[PDB]
Amino acid sequence: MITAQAVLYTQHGEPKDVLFTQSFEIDDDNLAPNEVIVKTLGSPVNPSDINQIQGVYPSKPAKTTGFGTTEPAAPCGNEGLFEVIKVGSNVSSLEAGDWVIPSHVNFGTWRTHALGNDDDFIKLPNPAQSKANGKPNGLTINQGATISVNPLTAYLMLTHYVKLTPGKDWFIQNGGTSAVGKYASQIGKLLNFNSISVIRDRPNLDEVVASLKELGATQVITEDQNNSREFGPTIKEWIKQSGGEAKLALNCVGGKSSTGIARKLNNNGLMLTYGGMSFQPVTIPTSLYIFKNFTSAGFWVTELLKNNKELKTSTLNQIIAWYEEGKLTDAKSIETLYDGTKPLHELYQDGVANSKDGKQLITY
Amino acid sequence: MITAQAVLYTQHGEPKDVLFTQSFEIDDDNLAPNEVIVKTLGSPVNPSDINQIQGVYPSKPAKTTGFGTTEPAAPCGNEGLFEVIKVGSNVSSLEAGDWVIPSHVNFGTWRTHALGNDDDFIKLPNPAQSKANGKPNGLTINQGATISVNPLTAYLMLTHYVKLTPGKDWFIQNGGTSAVGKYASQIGKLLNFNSISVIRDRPNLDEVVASLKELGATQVITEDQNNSREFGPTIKEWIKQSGGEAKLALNCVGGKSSTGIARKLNNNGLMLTYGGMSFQPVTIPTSLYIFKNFTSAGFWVTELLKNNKELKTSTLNQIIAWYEEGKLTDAKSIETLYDGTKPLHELYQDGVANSKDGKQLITY
Amino acid sequence: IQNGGTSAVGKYASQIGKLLNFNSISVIRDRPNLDEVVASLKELGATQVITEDQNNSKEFGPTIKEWIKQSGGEAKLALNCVGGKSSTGIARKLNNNGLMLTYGGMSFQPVTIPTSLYIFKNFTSAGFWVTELLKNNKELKTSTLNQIIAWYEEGKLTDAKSIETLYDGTKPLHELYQDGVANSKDGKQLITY
Ligand SMILES: *O([C]1[C]([O])[C]([C]OP([O])(=O)OP(=O)([O-])O[C][C]2O[C]([N+]3=[C][C]=[C]C(C([N])=O)=[C]3)[C]([O])[C]2[O])O[C]1N1[C]=NC2=C1N=[C]N=C2[N])P([O])([O])=O
Repeated sequence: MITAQAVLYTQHGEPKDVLFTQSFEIDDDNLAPNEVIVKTLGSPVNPSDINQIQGVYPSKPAKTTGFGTTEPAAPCGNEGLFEVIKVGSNVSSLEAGDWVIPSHVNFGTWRTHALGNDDDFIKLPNPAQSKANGKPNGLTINQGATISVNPLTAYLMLTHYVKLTPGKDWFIQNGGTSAVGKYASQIGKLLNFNSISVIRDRPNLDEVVASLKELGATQVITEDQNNSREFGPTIKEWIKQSGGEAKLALNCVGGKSSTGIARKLNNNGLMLTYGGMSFQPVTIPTSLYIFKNFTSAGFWVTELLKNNKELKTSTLNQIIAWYEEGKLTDAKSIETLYDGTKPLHELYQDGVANSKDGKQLITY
Repeated sequence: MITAQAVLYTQHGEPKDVLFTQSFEIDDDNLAPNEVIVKTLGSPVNPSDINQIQGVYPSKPAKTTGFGTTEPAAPCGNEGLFEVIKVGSNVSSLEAGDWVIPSHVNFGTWRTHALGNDDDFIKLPNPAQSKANGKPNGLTINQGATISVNPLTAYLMLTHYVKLTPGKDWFIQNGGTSAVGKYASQIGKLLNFNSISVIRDRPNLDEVVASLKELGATQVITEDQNNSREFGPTIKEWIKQSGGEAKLALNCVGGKSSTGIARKLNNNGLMLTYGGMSFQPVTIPTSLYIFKNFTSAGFWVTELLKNNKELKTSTLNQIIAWYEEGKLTDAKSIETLYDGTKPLHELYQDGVANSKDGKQLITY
Repeated sequence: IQNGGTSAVGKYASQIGKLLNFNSISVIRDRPNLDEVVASLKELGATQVITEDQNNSKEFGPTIKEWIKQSGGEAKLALNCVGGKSSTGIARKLNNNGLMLTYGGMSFQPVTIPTSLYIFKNFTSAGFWVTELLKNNKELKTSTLNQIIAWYEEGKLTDAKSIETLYDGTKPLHELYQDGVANSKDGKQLITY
């Protein structure tokens, strides 16, 4: 028998208040024929995971007593990389040593182990398999553990809604230092799209601007520049020189930031709102709608891919291939290793509290 | 020779500051084969006419010296009703005595007369012609003078964008007592669409609600009710119990009002913004975009119909038909008759200053 | 509680309710002249008038419960002449051990009652047909008439006020009736002689 740990809550609220660790038992002897046991290698903290715990995210796992609690409790985390440790006698899709992610949301990835079927998982090539299949690179644990939400989100927003002419057209995005922002910049570079990333000013501004330009942002501006009527004509010059148009805006901030990036689009522009990193609503001047034919819409990768498994597979395959080819790198995570001395839920609580420092990955 | 008067400006600014009256001559003995002289019967003051004079509306007539001014001058007003007084030899589409409106914007309707081409005008049936054609009603001067902006606006937003299932689906609009609002309620009754009108509270709320329901609003709520957490579920019930969905929001207010109506839509809703209440941007919760697949877009009748004579025709013909059949009613305008004892531009200046009293129609 | 609140019966029930000092809720369809219809029904003795939208509303349910608690009483009886959703809504408003009487049926709609009401609330749903009830019950018929009569012109009950047309030889008798049938929507038609 394996003794596992899961991060659970019995009631919605802030992670600092409601999370605890539950020890539970998994039977790793005498597997059913289709069953698969996996050990976690790592799982990140994404905003969606936190919103799920807070109760403001309408897709969530059921509260159950299945982890051996008396009160119904929900697990946490939708994304993660797991190593297959044992498979049942009718399992050929997976074997010991294989890398997998969950095939569906609401799996509960903030935990040490899981028992499911082979259809609960999607296989990723492990480094040994990538090299054997003649690839110059294999995935890292961070790359595998964060492959499923943010890279697909960036890829689909940039490709699935409006067609940007390679070598000419632009997108503009706020939250430029976000993991999603960093994938968008790289995917923009790979597809030959011009882009403007908007970021908050900070003391190490120059270092950040350089990182983002290296990733693929054509220009990086601050939110102060975004707000600036004086600066607008400079952006117009860039776009005019390119021969192209700013056709797409990606908004994960809301408020004034959403106003600023919308104003920078050419007529007939599209904005996709995929997040709201301050509680501020999407705010658009009436004149953009009426006089510039602006359109504002939403994006939600979970809903988009629900009955679109071909689209999911195709997108994921492209990200894997790019990683194997050395053409894509990961939005880097701050890693915290679980080793048994500090309760698992506290690692995640610290991760939630240190969100501002950057993407957090709990490792195992 | 005809002595005529036109309200002009040589520089953009406030109507109270920049309008003047110019006398000019039209040669009625020298018509080119396709030319037409008309005499104004009436023309309204609309916000867009004012914004045009102000220089903040991106559609405007050219400034020329063609009215006999030293400096280039623009005419004023975009809609109005005229009577044909003479036509050239190749004109078969119009006859002396006919009623017409401008076929395009930027014609200049704040004046006593105009020379144009026959394709500068669109024929409306005069009262005599309507009665001779067997119809129960001829159009009033106010109905013809105001037919081209607000009725077409309401009709097109309701039919041109999302298909509302007759007998089941809903639209919701703010600015419920506006000209467009009241047309939309009537069109909703005529087409069998359910609707919610949002209006400002007033002492005679009982009378206004009854008036709007008679016009065709299914439900009328105040802006306080639109904002109310307590009231929200009552609206969701109206829609749910009907078996239809709230698919379309019409927004002319912005701000909190726009937030409130957006929240009342079902999933996959569409908002059209066609106006704003001064400086109040369109404000939409991020959550509606992400989780409810909301879309917000704009509506500008001027741009929609600019190169779509077919759609303009078809729409106008239906509104004319409804007026002839007594199925559509206009809001009464405050009429000021030009008789030459007071300069024409001052009539329009007073109408601008008195806009809060109600729709201003200058008559001739 | 009753639906078809503007019906002739509805209007008498509101009055008789007031005379007997029974509290009542009349349900009516919404209309542009709601305020005027509501006033007229309350003048006749409806304690409360609601729309069918309100009848449909889970949100509004507790407001009705407050009315009933405040009076130290219970809603024991529902009168249904509409059917469908409307019959569902008025049934739900009864306290435990309620009775619905169905005496009419506006257009196609069956009497539709949640299972839970029958099982958990001891609800009973029955019919009413004045003819059948009074076929062999003249003692009950006359006793009821005696009270209506006494209230009449003790000045305590108001009739529904008919549009009369005299058979005075101006037109044939059947044409008088034919017109009142064609003119049913204006109100109750009485041919006098
Ligand atoms: O500015 C902040 C960061 O740029 C950014 C957050 O970065 P992150 O790496 O921690 O978060 P990500 O995992 O990339 O994604 C965060 C947002 O995107 C939404 N999202 C992601 C994927 C899929 C969906 C979807 N709809 O399919 C949605 C998610 O909900 C998040 O909203 O935020 C910036 N930030 C933080 N506070 C801010 C702000 N910008 C402006 N104003 C305020 N207050 P930094 O680098 O710290 O300065």
